Amino acid sequence: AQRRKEREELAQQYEAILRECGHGRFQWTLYFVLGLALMADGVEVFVVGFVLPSAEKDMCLSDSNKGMLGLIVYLGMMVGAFLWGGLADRLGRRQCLLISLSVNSVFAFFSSFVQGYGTFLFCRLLSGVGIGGSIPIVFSYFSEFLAQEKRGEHLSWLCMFWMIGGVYAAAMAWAIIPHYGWSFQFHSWRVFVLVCAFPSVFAIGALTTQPESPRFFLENGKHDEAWMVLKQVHDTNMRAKGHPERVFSVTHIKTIHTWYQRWGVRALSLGGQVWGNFLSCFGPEYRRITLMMMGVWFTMSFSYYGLTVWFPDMIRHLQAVDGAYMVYFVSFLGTLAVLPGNIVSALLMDKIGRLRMLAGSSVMSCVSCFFLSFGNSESAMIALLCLFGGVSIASWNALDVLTVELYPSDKRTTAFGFLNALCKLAAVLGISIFTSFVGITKAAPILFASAALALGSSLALKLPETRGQVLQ
Ligand SMILES: Cc1cnccc1CN1C[C@@H](c2cc(F)c(F)c(F)c2)CC1=O
Repeated sequence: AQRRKEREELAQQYEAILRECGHGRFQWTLYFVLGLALMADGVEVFVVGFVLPSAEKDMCLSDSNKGMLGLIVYLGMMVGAFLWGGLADRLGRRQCLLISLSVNSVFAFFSSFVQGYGTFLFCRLLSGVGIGGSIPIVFSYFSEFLAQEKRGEHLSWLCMFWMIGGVYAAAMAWAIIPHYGWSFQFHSWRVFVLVCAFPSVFAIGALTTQPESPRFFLENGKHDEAWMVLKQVHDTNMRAKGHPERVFSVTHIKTIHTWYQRWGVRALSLGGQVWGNFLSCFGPEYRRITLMMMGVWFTMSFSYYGLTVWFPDMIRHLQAVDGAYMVYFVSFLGTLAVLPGNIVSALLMDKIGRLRMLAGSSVMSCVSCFFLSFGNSESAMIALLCLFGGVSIASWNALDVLTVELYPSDKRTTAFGFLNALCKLAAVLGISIFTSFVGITKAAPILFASAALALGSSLALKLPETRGQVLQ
């Protein structure tokens, strides 16, 4: 009972300090810096989903190897999400984000020069492992600098960079891969892979300049470092707004108080702490919340990734009844249609609340998925896919905000990483099942996705409201 009281007091004082610091130049600079990593994650997702399964350039593997090539990377993303989310609660958000981005960059760079299918598979798997940790770390890292007044809108604006990365990867694919003349053992897919690694390098370079989260310092006994970071934030914000004469008034902050053999014992202790943090998410205080979160994350991920592999095959069926450029253009349109949903969700998140956003978006996504069964031509299918994505992204934004706000700071990245790993597993399962339903029928995939979305909405209706409360 003592620890909960002390952490509530710390949360109240931290909210007061953030109100004193204000929102301004520092927050937007960090926003762009973390948006770079989100863009890197979007680029990785596009590459894995479209060009990675040897569309035309590689063609050095069997069809079974083509299917495995993507799913193993999704499994690596799941593993990396869990690992880096767990480690971020013990080592820090900035440290683990830097390590994961470095691993992703190194192995993405390595995969460009390898001359073998096995080595390419290994490098892409480890790149996925490195990149899987971005979202859970980034969202918590940015949330730990935001006051409660407009926290939801600021968190929702962060989702634009995933779409930006998808667009960047689509344009680079469109420009590079068809130009086979750029080959010099070397081909154009290697140039594309090399170019796709630039956003991660830029993210690392920018992130080197930003400080560690002061909330992590306060939760771990490092009062002075947190005070220095908060004073830096306050000074930057006040100098930007034209009041450099103002003095940071905070004095004291509530604080929650061979070599390889030592490496081994340290690793064992760290793994034990991570496992304890994971198991504490199923305790009596959080078990019901965690179970409801698992259902909403799983059903939404299962439906989206199931439809997005079913959709291109259905277009191919329509084209039979009626080029890589069409693939690039369709992927670009599908990722571009997300923008209005992101804008509207960012503008309405704090006005109407996370719960109403999630419920309405889930209902609209289910309705649009059911409407997908009425497709009769390529153009109508493209429009319906754009509509579905635009109406569905808002549920993902609201779920990000809820996951950020539903867990305490000492387990936030662990819970987020577990949920993101569950999402990657759901993506794997949905891709496998909807590929197993390639031509057997048409009603069944649509019905399955609609039922999953309805179950997700039903579970989302039962979540608690976190709006208007200090960040626990
Ligand atoms: C931002 C984010 C937050 N949490 C977990 C994962 C992510 C990244 N996303 C976005 C999701 C998405 C939803 C849509 F409806 C679309 F139309 C679309 F193109 C993409 C799927 C994914 O991988």
